[PDB]
Amino acid sequence: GSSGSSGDIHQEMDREELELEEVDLYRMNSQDKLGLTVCYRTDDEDDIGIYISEIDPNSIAAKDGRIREGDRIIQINGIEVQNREEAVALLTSEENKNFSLLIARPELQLDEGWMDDDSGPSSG
Repeated sequence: GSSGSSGDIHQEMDREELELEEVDLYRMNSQDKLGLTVCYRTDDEDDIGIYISEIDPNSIAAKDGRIREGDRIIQINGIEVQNREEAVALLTSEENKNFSLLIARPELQLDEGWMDDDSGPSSG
């Protein structure tokens, strides 16, 4: 490996409109599992893309990792994944404590809420 990262001269491959969100996690005990399954989609020769297949409500992420089901992972801790297994393998590293996974989240989004419940994230 190479321990030394101070300044990233651009490094992201997302849609020319979509947005990302760096979510950091913690594993106070290896016994803790991300609780976030991944799956493939392909259907594209340009580039597949790892996405969240399942997300446990009671998991490191669930607890913190706002991540959810249907989240397109871009990088893991700042790494560029290129395989499903890896996407998981990385999440299954007996070294990385702070798991900072990336996900593609839309901004603004159409207006279709109307739901009596504490919920409604806004930009700053």
